[PDB]
Amino acid sequence: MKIKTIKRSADDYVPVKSTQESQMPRNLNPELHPFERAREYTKALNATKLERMFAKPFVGQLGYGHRDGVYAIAKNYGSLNKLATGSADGVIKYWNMSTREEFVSFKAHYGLVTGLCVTQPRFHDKKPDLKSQNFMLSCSDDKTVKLWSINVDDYSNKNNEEGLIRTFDGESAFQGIDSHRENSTFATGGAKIHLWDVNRLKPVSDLSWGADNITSLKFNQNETDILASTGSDNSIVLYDLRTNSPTQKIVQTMRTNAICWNPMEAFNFVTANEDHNAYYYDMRNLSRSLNVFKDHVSAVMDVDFSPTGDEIVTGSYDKSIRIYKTNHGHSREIYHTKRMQHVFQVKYSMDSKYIISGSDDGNVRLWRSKAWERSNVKTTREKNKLEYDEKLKERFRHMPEIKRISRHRHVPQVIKKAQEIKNIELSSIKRREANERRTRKDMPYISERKKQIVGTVHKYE
Amino acid sequence: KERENQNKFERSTYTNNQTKDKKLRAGLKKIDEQYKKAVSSAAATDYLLPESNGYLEPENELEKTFKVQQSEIKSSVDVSTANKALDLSLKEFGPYHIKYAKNGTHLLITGRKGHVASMDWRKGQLRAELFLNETCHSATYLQNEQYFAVAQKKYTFIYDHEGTELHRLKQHIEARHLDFLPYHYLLVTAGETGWLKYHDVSTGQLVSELRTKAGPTMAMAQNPWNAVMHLGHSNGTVSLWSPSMPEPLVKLLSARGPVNSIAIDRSGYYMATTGADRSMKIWDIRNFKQLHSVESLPTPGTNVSISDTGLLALSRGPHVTLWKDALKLSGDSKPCFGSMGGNPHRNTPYMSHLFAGNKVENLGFVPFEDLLGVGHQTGITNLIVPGAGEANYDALELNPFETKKQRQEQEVRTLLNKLPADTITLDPNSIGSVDKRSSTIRLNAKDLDVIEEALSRF
Amino acid sequence: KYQSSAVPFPFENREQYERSLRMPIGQEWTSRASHQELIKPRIMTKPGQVIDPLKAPFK
Amino acid sequence: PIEYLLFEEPTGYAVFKVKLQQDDIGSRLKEVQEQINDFGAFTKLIELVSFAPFKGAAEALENANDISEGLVSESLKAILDLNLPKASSKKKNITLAISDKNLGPSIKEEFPYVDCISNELAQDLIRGVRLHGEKLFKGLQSGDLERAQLGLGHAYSRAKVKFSVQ
Amino acid sequence: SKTRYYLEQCIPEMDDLVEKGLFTKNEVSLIMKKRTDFEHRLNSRGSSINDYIKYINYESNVNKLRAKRCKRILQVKKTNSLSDWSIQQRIGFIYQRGTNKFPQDLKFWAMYLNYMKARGNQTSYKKIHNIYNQLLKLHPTNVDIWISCAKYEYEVHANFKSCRNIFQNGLRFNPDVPKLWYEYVKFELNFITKLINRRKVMGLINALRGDIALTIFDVCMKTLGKHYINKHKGYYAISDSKMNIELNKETLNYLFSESLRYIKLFDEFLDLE
Amino acid sequence: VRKLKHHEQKLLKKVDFLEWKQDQGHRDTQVMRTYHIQNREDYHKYNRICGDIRRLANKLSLLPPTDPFRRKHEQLLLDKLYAMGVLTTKSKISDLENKVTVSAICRRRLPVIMHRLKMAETIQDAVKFIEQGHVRVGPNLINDPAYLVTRNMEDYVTWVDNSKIKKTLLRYRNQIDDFDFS
RNA sequence: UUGAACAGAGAGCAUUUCCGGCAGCAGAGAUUUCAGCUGU
Repeated sequence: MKIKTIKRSADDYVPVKSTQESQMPRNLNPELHPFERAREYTKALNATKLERMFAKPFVGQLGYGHRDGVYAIAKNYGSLNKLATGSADGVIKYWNMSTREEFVSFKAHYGLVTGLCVTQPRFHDKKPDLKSQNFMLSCSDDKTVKLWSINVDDYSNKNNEEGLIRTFDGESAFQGIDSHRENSTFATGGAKIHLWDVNRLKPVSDLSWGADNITSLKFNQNETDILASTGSDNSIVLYDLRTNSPTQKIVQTMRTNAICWNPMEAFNFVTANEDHNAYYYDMRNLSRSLNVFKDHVSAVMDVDFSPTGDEIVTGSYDKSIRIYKTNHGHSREIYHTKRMQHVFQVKYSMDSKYIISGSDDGNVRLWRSKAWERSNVKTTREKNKLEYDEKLKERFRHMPEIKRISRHRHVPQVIKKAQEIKNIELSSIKRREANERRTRKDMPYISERKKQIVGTVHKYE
Repeated sequence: KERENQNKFERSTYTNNQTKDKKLRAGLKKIDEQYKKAVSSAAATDYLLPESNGYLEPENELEKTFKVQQSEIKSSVDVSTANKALDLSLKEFGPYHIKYAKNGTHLLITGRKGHVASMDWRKGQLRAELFLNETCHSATYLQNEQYFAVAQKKYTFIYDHEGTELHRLKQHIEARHLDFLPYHYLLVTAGETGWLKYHDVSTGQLVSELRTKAGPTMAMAQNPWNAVMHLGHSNGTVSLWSPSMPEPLVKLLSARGPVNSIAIDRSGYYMATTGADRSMKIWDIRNFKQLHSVESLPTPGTNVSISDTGLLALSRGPHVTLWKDALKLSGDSKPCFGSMGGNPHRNTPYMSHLFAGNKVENLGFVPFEDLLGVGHQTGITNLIVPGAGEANYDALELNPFETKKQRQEQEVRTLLNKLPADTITLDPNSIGSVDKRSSTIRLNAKDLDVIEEALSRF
Repeated sequence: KYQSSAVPFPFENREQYERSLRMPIGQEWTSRASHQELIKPRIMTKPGQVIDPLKAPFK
Repeated sequence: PIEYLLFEEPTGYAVFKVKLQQDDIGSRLKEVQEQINDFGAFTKLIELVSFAPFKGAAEALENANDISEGLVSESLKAILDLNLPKASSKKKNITLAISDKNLGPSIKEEFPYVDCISNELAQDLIRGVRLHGEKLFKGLQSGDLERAQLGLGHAYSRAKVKFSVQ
Repeated sequence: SKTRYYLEQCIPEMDDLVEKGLFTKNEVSLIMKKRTDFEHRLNSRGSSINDYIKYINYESNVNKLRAKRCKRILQVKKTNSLSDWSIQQRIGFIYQRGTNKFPQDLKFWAMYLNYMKARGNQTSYKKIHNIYNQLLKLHPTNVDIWISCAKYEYEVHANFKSCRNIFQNGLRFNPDVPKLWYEYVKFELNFITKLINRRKVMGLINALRGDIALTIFDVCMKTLGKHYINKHKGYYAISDSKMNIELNKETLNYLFSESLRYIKLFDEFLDLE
Repeated sequence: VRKLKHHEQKLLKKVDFLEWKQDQGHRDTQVMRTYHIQNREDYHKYNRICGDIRRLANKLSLLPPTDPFRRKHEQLLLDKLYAMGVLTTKSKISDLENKVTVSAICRRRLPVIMHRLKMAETIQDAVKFIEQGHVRVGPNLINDPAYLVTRNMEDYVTWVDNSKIKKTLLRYRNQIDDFDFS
């Protein structure tokens, strides 16, 4: 009779030399591993609880802030850690966000500096030294656009006349500014929107639809010759710089405070307006928004895109900011602070990992876009654990017990009470429109994505 | 890609008794591609499996397999396995209930009189020998060799690694059967009272008290698949219980008389119950069919056990008898005792042994080795049963070579991923789904007398 | 409370949704390569360099 | 982008290749500041691609004086020309991380396609490789680095003071 | 763990190697448990280049057994399926892993180069160029690697431009050992001899002189003298004029003995002037 | 069990393998380490007695204050609990919930009165002596430590004669008579 | 902004241009592998 038993042999399972690790034999039988749904449910629940205890999003404020509340912010789209901010008392500052300290400050204007951006100024007589000088220009309500250079310690190649290399001049005030991402060009909105270049001391072209003023401006990031602007007649106007002309405008219900273009989709933009939500619009069809981001409770002051194009940040007049996944339409996250008042400017840093907010008490604050995410480099075991936990929270996302935990935040008292009376108001109007629809004959079902456009020039067929 | 052993690694799903969405269509197509890739690549691991299962095969027609002696096995197999086949002769205290840790490293014996010893049976290291002079009945380890629970005269006690008493449970009034649920951290208790008690060992909190309402609990086993408890009563009734429902999940009519013993396969598919009416019965668990009914055993089967490779060890007093491939659907797998004229379609015993002096108290297979530890009136005996253990364990579920640091970190990690007691259902895959109410289609809010004919108008 | 209330948004019926949930992505239940393919995220950025806007071959 | 790293040391020159950038904006945070103390995570940032050892204590003292007064020596020219790719001088230079802001101009005087960075990111990368030292080099140098440090410090000091044994 | 990744990277070749009916399942499980032993010893702690070398020897032995079994079972010399290159690719990757972990034993680096060269038509000479580039980056001072690199790219490929570049870069790095100088004058004499012999051959069928070797001879004398006067009298010049003239005499003796060896192995090039 | 990390202290706080809620602070363990009780369940067979006397004192409080059955039975209970020395005086029936303790009914045990009247010098050595069989209350030897005494028998706790430790203390004080055989 | 010749990198993308078929023969290195002509 032949016969054979289990010969475990102890050389394959506990190692000979003491310096090396033990063997881990695997056996992928589901008989060996029994509770495959419950075990990863509890791992997804422990991941959501670990996220809710690791959510420490406030990095730090930078510097000492300003004196009179920050109303303009501009990142530069080529360096990771440099940031220009301007306040109401005319002072602008250039910031190193690594050390959280200003390269330089500038008493730029006398009024409010109402816009500022950054440039690589293509002069055709001089050569731009972009490895030691940074350039920011800035418009105010004292009818001036000024262009400044900054001494920057980022390369150590060299070894110098920092401020105010030139002063453009308008006859009326300015209200917004944004620079083209090539070809020495910028545009300033104000009493009317002008286009400029850094060589000529006067506007190249006036590109105004009608005699109604312009409140904001953004250039496109790819297809760089497409401008967009917000006018105080609740209007959003697109301009093209091939045709050197406006292109199409829409009139909404309330006033668009800001625009930002999608850096990864080149025809989509997001508007941030005074009814308390944001609108994701396609340039090729402005007859309908392709999303509405709804969760704010007062007027949305500024919006910005992640450089990955996958989520937006959105600061509003209720003293809180909100981060939104672009495909959802409700807030993924809310950041607030008892010290933060009336966040007027929000940018999304080029790392896609930090969020810069300028409030109006004076302070500019860094936040993490993902609160539970730390910024060290990770060994492969902890990186694998973190993305395993992300995939697991993703596929158990809608279970009631982990949804009530991942959904949870502490919102201030004012925003919570405004939220619940907003809920009972919306439920009341849905009740009344359901009754009215039960009776009356032809009540059209208007979409939420169309419920906020009062009209559109150049009708669609 | 074909993989002749995929259906072990396959995973069942919901069916209704295709789509117009482009994005959802391609998402489901990616999901089906990923499921097929994952099943195939998970099933290709059987090349990487290190060891092979044991066996013994007759190689002749005169050489039957049930008449092969344990001394002949110990001569035919190696010295390490022959030294694992231990035998402790502990005569003065009572019949010894045997228990192994879930990796086969530690042994826990209890005398009927008072003698409880936790030991490393494969080294010569005992780490608790305590003589609790009242009649002990049963014991079990909790999540380790570091804690064990013993069922004493009335109260269940909990002892640490070296034998100091940690807890006296004021509930669990008269236990006779203890079993630990290791993924849920639950000590389950039943006995002479008609009550079933689930006690959380980690928090310390009595999770459930359930009226069996059927008198004292004659047998008790745990489904390793879905952690429901099969209790056998004096009705001939097995009942499947969960700590959520105060009623049994299922009640099966297994035997006549009482139910002497229950064993469940580790796949959670088959259950062997012995009654006191001299009847072994093999049950389908998932579909609740009765597979086999071996009636008229020569004397009532006092124990059953099922190995990790599906052997069936029945014990009828002095005799231990093991059948191979008895837990199958076909009628040619009904366990016989002889083959009447040499029928190949009769499941004769795979091997048998006679403990000629005594009557065996309980049976338990050693987890990852080819041994069957039977505890009897004069102590412990391991039997070399060659087909009777998973040769290829997983070393990150439970490891027979695990060290002190590995024990510490695995204890903290399994404590962290302890499953709640409410997730115990009859099927484990029912905690991701939707309700069996709440309609299966999601809803899109749009869906949310010629004179009397003249006298009509009046 | 361990099973969802209705069918979540992107699916149309619970057969589709449970076909999503039917395979565990764990280390214990897949191979190592399949585990890595199942847990790598969609957006993978580099941790310390600037993300520029997209540029296409002549739009 | 901090693509390459130049570490000068008494046994020779080392060029490292930066695998993963550390965070720029979160560079003052606690986890970023102590990942350069943990070696298991610093080896995710820095990889050694080259090490040119010196010819002896004479060339060691010559290169110690040249590194001290901020000049590119001939062994520096050799190892940088071996290791750094021929980038452009007008568009996207290759980025070398040094620790000496007045050695940088001497590096661009010799290789115009190399822009040199010594700010706080390059400083803590440099002090990470100083903190770990012999572990990064994978066994490829002759001579213990502290013994060569004792010899080079005594030689540098006696040279700088003109110590005569007459 | 990463031994799990590498071990289940090994499975498609034995899928194919069981389908092509040469190995059986019970013997391929034996080669997998040996390979499990080796992969665990490789990527665990306390690892050794002898563990790498024994893994390479085991993989070459199972490759030779696979070739023998293929010729005996299928009676073809390659099945043109996965299982005839996967195992040599595995050996090349074990070599790459070992040289990334312990880049300090030139025995292992040269075993890598020998196996990669002897792999034949299936390898790529730019793949040999890559490991020459990283080996010369790690060991610039070790001079036999420069000689071996230039010898491979002249005595096999006959690439005179790249060979001149290799020798000039090596002489840039260590202009102190005379062995690299002698092998450079040897290469230049071999190149000019092949030039004038192809001239003689094209004449017999159908300006640029040894002055290259004389100019590198001249800079050989100048820089070897400079490096010996800098090597000896090491730290400072604290030595009176007796010791300075003793030093300068000794460097003249050193340099002139090397030129004596230069003429002694210069005479045997008798096909040029 | 591992002195858990911080995200560990927070994620699970009610975990405690050592001390549960129903241990009541391990007062059974603490008082039997104090008064050195040999076996288990003595604490709870005293606690049942404490619960029974507070229950029947409760229902004697329930009955109206005029009937002789009630008043005779509460004075009888108070005199019996004085007579077994559980109390130290015949005071208020409020002491039948303030002053009856499982501690005091352990105070009436035989080793602890032995330590009280300095016959031993520790309660452990008292249990040593009375398991070795040296003492007696009146005529009869006492073998088990569970024999608690009454208020009359704290006077005739004495050793037996031929107890050699009694002989050693007699020859210590050299009053060792040996006509009385000890 | 384009063109030119030059110097290259291994860091991308095609496709039927050949080879990874067989001998005869000489050559190469330490009895195994390596290198080209005339046809299948």
